[PDB]
Amino acid sequence: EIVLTQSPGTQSLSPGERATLSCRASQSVGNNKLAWYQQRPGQAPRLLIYGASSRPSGVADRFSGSGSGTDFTLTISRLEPEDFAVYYCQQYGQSLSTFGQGTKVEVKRTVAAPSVFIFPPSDEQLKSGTASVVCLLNNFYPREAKVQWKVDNALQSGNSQESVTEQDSKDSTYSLSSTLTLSKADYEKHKVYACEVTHQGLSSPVTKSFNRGE
Amino acid sequence: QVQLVQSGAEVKRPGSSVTVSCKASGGSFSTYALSWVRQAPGRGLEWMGGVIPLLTITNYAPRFQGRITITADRSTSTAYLELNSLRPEDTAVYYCAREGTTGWGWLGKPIGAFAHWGQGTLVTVSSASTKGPSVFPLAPSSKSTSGGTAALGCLVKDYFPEPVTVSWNSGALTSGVHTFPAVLQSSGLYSLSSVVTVPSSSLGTQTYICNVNHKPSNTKVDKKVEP
Amino acid sequence: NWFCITRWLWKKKK
Repeated sequence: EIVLTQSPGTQSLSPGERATLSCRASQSVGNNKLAWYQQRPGQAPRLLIYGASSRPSGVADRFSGSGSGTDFTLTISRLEPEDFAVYYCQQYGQSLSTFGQGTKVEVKRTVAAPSVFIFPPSDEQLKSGTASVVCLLNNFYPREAKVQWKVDNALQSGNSQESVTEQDSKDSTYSLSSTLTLSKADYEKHKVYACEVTHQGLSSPVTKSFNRGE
Repeated sequence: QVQLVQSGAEVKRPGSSVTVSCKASGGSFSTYALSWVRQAPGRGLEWMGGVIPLLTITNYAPRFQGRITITADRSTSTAYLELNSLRPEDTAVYYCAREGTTGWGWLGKPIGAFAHWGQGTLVTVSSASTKGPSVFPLAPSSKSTSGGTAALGCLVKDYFPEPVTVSWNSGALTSGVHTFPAVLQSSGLYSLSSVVTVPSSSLGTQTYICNVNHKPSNTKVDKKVEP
Repeated sequence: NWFCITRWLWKKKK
């Protein structure tokens, strides 16, 4: 039951750069039947290399694979815009085939502080008995970002969910949303709602807030 | 030219069974290995099993033995995947993939690796009932009426199942638009928001509308967002 | 190995 290990799970690289991805197998991969796939968001996987080093027709030559036994490597001589995606390695050396967890290659670019916005719940929602407060971190880099919710300066935990977009194809930044969900009754119990953001691009944390019904 | 076309999206209740199809065309069917790979939302690829049509030689991953049945009809160049006793954990996009062939052409010696893939079939496993979302505005801040950028949006909450599509001004506005990945709430319903940044000087002159479409419920909503 | 069968079938015919 061959376990494939791909690490790092993520690498940040500049365009035109060279990239080398690792894939370790618990045991020897039969007949070096190791393959690499590329998968872009919203798209099906695409075969890049098979047989540990054979590149199928229709695949640019900047893609090269190597290794044997239990150690294998995929190399991209120069990262073109379309090469930034997730890469998976699979072994088919035995009847029970397996995949690695994948390595994601993002575009490393200059630091960009997020522009922060906070939105109160709409009156149209409150009427249904629920209050969603939304915090938006717009176009920032790097990925790492800490968003803290504070209601009447009391730290919140467990009642918010966030989602991040895929790296923008044009400016290579990320955007994030944090949604604090409360019952209408709970929402009515406090005055000041604030969102506090910490990020490499910010010298000091940024806070955006509003007074309920104000 | 090998093209694989899979059946449409499915929505099943836990414990039920589902059958997804894969019709191949543009090559020979019988002598080439065809596998089924799945991918849960935001997760990695998982090989489930495969079949060689000629003698219906199946190969199942131990983890699915008993719940999975893969068939293939040589008369219609169609392979099938049947998964029983569904569980929410089986929610995923299921792909069928056929191994490639040496060098040029497609009648060369098989290579084992998956070179051809279907478009994928989203199978959702939940107890929730089909529901169109409610759309709430994310009103642009009054704190930024002049000078800089302004942000406005739409909160698309409580719908099922996936997917839902969002546009702005019937698709005329696309720059600075961000539609976030839906989150599956404990209620069994999905939620997401779509935001867009525009010049604040444009708040007093340009109307902004988010068009939300949820085909699964034949729902369409156009909501105007303003200060 | 199941992933070898089409190779062997192809060779047996080729």
